[PDB]
Amino acid sequence: DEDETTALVCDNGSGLVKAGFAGDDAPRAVFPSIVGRPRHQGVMVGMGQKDSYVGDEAQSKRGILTLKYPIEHGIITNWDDMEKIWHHTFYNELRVAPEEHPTLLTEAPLNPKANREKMTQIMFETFNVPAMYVAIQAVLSLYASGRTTGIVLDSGDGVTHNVPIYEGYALPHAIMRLDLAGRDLTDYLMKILTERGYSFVTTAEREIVRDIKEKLCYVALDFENEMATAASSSSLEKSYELPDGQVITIGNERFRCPETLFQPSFIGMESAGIHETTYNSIMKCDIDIRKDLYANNVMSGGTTMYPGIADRMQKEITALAPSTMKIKIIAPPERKYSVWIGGSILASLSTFQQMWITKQEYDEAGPSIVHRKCF
Amino acid sequence: DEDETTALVCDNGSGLVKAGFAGDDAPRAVFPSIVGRPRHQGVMVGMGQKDSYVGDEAQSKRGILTLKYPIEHGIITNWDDMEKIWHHTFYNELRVAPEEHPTLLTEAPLNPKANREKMTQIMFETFNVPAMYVAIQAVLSLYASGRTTGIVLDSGDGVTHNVPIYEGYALPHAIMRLDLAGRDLTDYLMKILTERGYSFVTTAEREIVRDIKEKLCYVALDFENEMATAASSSSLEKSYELPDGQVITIGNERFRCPETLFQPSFIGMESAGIHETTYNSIMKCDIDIRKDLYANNVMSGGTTMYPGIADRMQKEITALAPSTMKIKIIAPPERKYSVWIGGSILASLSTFQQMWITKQEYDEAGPSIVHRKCF
Amino acid sequence: DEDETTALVCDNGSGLVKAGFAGDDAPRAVFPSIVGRPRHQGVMVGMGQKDSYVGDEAQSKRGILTLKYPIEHGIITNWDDMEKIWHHTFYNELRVAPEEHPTLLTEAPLNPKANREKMTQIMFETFNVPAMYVAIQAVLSLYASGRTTGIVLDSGDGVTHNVPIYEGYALPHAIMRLDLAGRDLTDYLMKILTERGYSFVTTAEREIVRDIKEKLCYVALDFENEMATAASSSSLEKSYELPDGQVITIGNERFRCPETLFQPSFIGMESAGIHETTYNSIMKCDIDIRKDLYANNVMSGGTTMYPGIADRMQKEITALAPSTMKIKIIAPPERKYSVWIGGSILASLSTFQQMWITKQEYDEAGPSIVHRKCF
Amino acid sequence: EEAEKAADESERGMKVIESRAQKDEEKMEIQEIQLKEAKHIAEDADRKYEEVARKLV
Amino acid sequence: EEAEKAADESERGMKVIESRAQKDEEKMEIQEIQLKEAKHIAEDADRKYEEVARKLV
Amino acid sequence: RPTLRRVRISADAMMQALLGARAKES
Ligand SMILES: Nc1ncnc2c1ncn2[C@@H]1O[C@H](COP(=O)(O)OP(=O)(O)O)[C@@H](O)[C@H]1O
Ligand SMILES: Nc1ncnc2c1ncn2[C@@H]1O[C@H](COP(=O)(O)OP(=O)(O)O)[C@@H](O)[C@H]1O
Ligand SMILES: Nc1ncnc2c1ncn2[C@@H]1O[C@H](COP(=O)(O)OP(=O)(O)O)[C@@H](O)[C@H]1O
Ligand SMILES: [Mg+2]
Ligand SMILES: [Mg+2]
Ligand SMILES: [Mg+2]
Repeated sequence: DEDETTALVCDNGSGLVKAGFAGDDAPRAVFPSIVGRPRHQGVMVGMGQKDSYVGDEAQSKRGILTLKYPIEHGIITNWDDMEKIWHHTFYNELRVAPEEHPTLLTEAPLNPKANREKMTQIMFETFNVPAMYVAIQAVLSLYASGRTTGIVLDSGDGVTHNVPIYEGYALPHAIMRLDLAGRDLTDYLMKILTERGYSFVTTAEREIVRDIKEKLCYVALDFENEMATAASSSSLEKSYELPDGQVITIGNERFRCPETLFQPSFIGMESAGIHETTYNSIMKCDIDIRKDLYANNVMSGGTTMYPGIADRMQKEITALAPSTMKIKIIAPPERKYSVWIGGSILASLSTFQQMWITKQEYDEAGPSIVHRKCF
Repeated sequence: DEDETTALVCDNGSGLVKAGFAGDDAPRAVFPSIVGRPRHQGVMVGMGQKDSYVGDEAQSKRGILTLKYPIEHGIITNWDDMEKIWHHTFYNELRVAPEEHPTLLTEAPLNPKANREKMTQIMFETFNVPAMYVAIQAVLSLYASGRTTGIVLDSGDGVTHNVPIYEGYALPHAIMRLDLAGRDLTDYLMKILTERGYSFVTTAEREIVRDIKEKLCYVALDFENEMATAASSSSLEKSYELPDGQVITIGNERFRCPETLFQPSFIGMESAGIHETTYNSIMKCDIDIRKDLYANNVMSGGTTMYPGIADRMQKEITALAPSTMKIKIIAPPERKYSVWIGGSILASLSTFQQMWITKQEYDEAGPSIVHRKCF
Repeated sequence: DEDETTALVCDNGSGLVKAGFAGDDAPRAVFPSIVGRPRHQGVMVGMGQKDSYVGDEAQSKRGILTLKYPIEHGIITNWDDMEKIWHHTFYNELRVAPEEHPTLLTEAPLNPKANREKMTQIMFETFNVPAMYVAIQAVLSLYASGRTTGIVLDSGDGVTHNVPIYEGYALPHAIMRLDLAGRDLTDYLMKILTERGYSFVTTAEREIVRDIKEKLCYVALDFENEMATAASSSSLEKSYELPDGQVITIGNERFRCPETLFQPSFIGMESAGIHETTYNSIMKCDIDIRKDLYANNVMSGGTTMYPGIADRMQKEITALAPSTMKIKIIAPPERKYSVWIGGSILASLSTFQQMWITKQEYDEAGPSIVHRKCF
Repeated sequence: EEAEKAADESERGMKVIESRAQKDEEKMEIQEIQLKEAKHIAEDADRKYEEVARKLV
Repeated sequence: EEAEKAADESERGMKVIESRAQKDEEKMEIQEIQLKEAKHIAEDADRKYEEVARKLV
Repeated sequence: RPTLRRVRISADAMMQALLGARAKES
């Protein structure tokens, strides 16, 4: 299927795995990060004895399979799910073995050392891979953006990373990760819908309402004013049609769901909102480059697909920062895949072909030394 | 009958209504939450034309009246039954009108807004009440416990609420309700008794077996070991005498009925057992106070009247949590009425007499604004 | 409680307030410099309506109260916290009014004029105090040391001051302050522990790890060699038991945390390490007295309680300076309180009783003139 | 009658055994607090002694 | 029947609370042993520290 | 920064899937 000896770019982002060959502009195999395990034991004869579903095979059946998240906040919980999702991506979709081409994986900023050593060991010992490389997502996203300056805000599913890069220079001391993202928003919407009257307590419905949020939920331009005008609703409340057919009616809750990002007090945490944390990060940077960080801020992550985030960011930053300079916020189209796109354009360089880590040096050095070599 | 102008504490808990005047230590009018409706039409002349039985009048006759539950999982199904049970409690047992004293009602955590607005409207418009107040059960139970720290586990009849309160501080974000309680246990015992050989499919027998469970069913200290030793039964199986006289013989089923709480997989639901859900809730809290939540856990609800729950909780939590600290579980005597008791001691304070909601401000504001004022 | 009309020595050092009467050898009221503010709003009735916790009352509850630092790098951020901590120290611990005895406060070197004018105004206008006096910490520390020559290195919590004093002579031109201290070390340890795998993002955990550092973290005698020998750890890594019970395992990170002081490049700042800055300061002094500054260097600040600082200083200075002379470094026992101790022995002199500033002259002159009179 | 007598005896046993249990519990907290303080100061003393020994060397 | 119910519950209470009391007794003994050990170690550490301080002077 | 479009599906596979046996020269 592939006639070019190039690394397979597999972005294992929290919530959605995006795998594809280098050189492509979009991932071909896109599936959620979920593992379905048979809950009961059947006396039936003939069905697949497979004890571990994955991807679309699990999405197609969520009532029988108990759903487990292979990644939580960033820390890898179960490694069997890791081996399952890579083995599946290798021998069920791409139809190619890892013994013929490299593999450029993308990991989140500020992750545990155990996670890195574990994935590297599974990719070297178990699977025969000629060479591995771990890369931070923020750099590849800035590559795909086509710039060298700005602060990347990557909001995945269970973690949110703010990474400032000015003139290409990474700042490992200022990268601050906060576990507020799509899962805590799904939980907030679920508890407020339970407050509305429709109560559910199973994961399949949780994924359904997550999809409903992805499709409908947006960000408000003025929270309190929308609350007041929605008190007497007319066009502000919408009636959604569940894929099963049950008629759901959702009004203001939509534009109050992502608001939890701006007010973490809703989930009883002393952490500051994403905008205030980004602002504090900007103060932690130097003054000289602060204006450039204001003018080149970039966004990444699937959570940014909601309509109305750019305007909300502009008003909040204008209210926090002075209103004398110019603070333009740029969001490139299809930003979610941009990271992966970067991977593709990063795997075609010959120099990058010279910066890989082969098996033998890793085996003698050991995983810890490999951690030192990368950084 | 009453010479003190004090609020009537009426705990409308799922399964049992407990009504009484403030200041008392136990409810005087205790009756199940059931409504009996004439099934057939009689040509007889002279009997009561009353078309809606309630309470003991319905309990005394369960063969003629089709039984309907006025509350299911927490959501109020029929409001006519609501009006029936309050009108009955007012003009058949207490022998007092609501137009002379307040009324402190107790509602379950995380209930629908429609339920609250409906009950408040029936208590203001229809009935002339000088003042109303909705209160969460967990706070009053913690009051009656005589502490300010701990996680209250309230297991009613159709819903189970875990509510953490440390130093008197409520946590509305961590309260998670799960509809596993006495009704699902009655259903499990019924289907397993149908598996034993005695098959029934009517509600009167369901209430009878519910009473049998309340009287006999207990919690096991070691499920599998009791299963093995009960395989060859001697003193492990007991012969119960039905109030009608039929000789029933029940062995292991007893201590396997509440076990469904610890293994929801028996009812094919992905939800976790009560102990595991409580443990997860403890992780959702902060680490600093987790030890205090371990040392001050409190229980509430009629379902907790079974013998052997404290020990089972201790072994399960010890197996789940470390065994280095001290994890003492405290269950106050007569915990079931404790909630109501709290109501009594909450209605005698002058400050609480200042926190009531009179008719006029509710009428101008409307019910929704009243919801904002309470929380 | 006090029968002697003597000034109250209140050292308001960054991180720890140490208050006590003059003549004593140690502060009686020692509490951290933190202010806890109620985060949520409770519907509960009976708890203290106090809207501003302070000191041990806040330390006892860090999960409910959002923690704010009343001092940052040296510049006073919020003055309400200032009024809170003095009013608390006056009317909750010492049980004495400031209207009966003077007050000798200690401020950090090279502080803003706004800070001084503000504290003096709160101590004259609001509170009725017969007389105030601002004193630099370095002089009092040199007093407690019992000498007149040397360079005092005061490392507080958010600022580090190097102050050379030879033969009692202050050098206001050479005092250079650098905002590298315990908070930036706590941040470095936190980010490296997040790199280890245990990720936290709340202030309570930050204070906990700060205490863990104070208890365990030490300075290395040879950084690279300890890194090499710790690569294969045995006794170099230690397993600490969190006060909550979670088993933490910390190895080399300990003696790499304070190393950030010697290598500010870790936090991406062009500033030089504390030792190199002190060395540069010594070159800025005259050659004649440089040997005496080498032989009489003194240390101050709580941060100096770590084991291994004296030896590290000796090796670094020997590597930087010639190895022909004698460079003895002296650290008096209980140096942290020594400053406060000085205050005590400074408030008993009659001449110092003649160098106070009464209300009337300040009122006519105004605060700015008071600044001229002191220096 | 026989059952009531047995129940009364059991109740008296509850009162006395629970009272002893409460006492043992109080003793637990007291003993634990003293043990923790002693271990804390013992670890402190050991660390200071090792450090002053290094300084002596 | 009510008396028999009370008797059975009471017997179970006796077994569980007696187990609790015995566990408390073993824990008190263990805590006293640990306290004595910690106290002796602290005494030894203090003596060695005094000796080392004299030598250091 | 340029790239070659990836929705440009390869003609051989596309030709087979659209035509069947009619695709012989392409
Ligand atoms: N099309 C979409 N619309 C709205 N939200 C989305 C969409 N796709 C993903 N998300 C959200 O983004 C999160 C996953 O993002 P992720 O795939 O990790 O981004 P990235 O791959 O850029 O790291 C989930 O919480 C999900 O709710
Ligand atoms: N004496 C009892 N023994 C055992 N179970 C009981 C008893 N009383 C009530 N229950 C159970 O408790 C449930 C009802 O609890 P509820 O009255 O709602 O508690 P609360 O009033 O504390 O909320 C029912 O499912 C019932 O089976
Ligand atoms: N016992 C201790 N051990 C280690 N570090 C300490 C100790 N006490 C205080 N510190 C550190 O010192 C800093 C506060 O010092 P500070 O109280 O301002 O000193 P001073 O009062 O001499 O100015 C904090 O960063 C804290 O981490
Ligand atoms: Mg993302
Ligand atoms: Mg209950
Ligand atoms: Mg200091």
